[PDB]
Amino acid sequence: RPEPELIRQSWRAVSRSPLEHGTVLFARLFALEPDLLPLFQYNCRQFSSPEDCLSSPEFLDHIRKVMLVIDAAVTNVEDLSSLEEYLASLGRKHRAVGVKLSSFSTVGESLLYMLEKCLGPAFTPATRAAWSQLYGAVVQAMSRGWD
Amino acid sequence: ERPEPELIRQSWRAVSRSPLEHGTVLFARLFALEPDLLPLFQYNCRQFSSPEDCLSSPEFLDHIRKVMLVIDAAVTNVEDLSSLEEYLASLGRKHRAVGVKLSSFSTVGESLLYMLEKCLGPAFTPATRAAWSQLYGAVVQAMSRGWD
Ligand code: HEM
Ligand code: HEM
Repeated sequence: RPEPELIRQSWRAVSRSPLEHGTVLFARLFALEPDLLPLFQYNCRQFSSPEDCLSSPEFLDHIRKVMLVIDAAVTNVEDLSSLEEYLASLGRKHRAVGVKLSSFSTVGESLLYMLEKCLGPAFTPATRAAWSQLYGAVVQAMSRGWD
Repeated sequence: ERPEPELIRQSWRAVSRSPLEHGTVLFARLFALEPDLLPLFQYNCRQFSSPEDCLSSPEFLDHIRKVMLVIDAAVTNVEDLSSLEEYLASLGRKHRAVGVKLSSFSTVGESLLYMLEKCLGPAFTPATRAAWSQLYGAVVQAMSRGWD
């Protein structure tokens, strides 16, 4: 299990303003994997129109949802196995809308970048490792959707 | 037995056009039946006066988003709801821990049907009503396991 106290304490820095911190995660995501941008712009096209996609209700609602799923991983940090079936269903939904499984690895890198910006020196190697472990467990359960 | 998938998918698309409004409908009905559930969302909205101010609290609104995500998962796995059984039992355990009485989940069922009836109107046909009753029936059965 990822160290529960390290996870809970560090998550409090970002969890209460999910769009402020979530937009940081997604800005990093696009800087590391620019090719993801057309996938969101096309999703925006389906919802309404692609203009101002990164300010759109569907794009910001998606950030809120990513932050909510990360919060569930935090509240279930002691036994992440219980989320496995929920996450497998979410992973299968992503594959069905055309998201690459490899893009989830960039989300992990972006999650660590967002946390470090907020925590600075409090983001110790132990805390970074805990988050690496927690996110690893999340992406592993979501990857079941690729079965 | 198994909730008719197309009736579930079709009706859920309509309700997820406005999740915050429709989720608020579900909780408004639930609070009219069991007003004592509202304080469970007041941990950062500590007021006995005008407690409706707390329906605009982030914890209440994020919880609506959480409820919609769970239903979204039940809709995605509508062809095999047993696939969510261990997750739902753990989710049941979490609700028992915050102090939700097991009987309050029968009231959630009534509130869900009320919410679906309000937003769907004539589209909430006897067949669509039966599919949602079967879907909630399966969800609440797995959730009840969290009480042991
Ligand atoms: C890897 C980068 C990702 C991309 C390109 C992506 C894309 C999408 C798309 C296109 C949708 C459907 C429409 C929408 O909700 O705006 C979606 C839904 C969703 N995503 Fe993502 N997503 C990604 C990562 C994630 C991650 C990491 C999480 C959670 C940890 C997440 C959670 C969700 C949720 C909860 C939904 C709603 C699914 C549903 O409608 O049932 N997404 N995502
Ligand atoms: C009487 C009805 C209910 C009450 C009073 C209630 C109350 C709560 C409270 C107090 C929490 C903990 C704080 C929070 O995460 O927001 C919570 C969490 C949660 N609730 Fe509910 N809830 C109810 C119904 C439901 C239903 C019907 C669903 C799903 C269909 C649901 C899904 C969730 C989820 C996903 C969590 C997060 C649990 C976790 O962190 O793993 N709730 N609920």
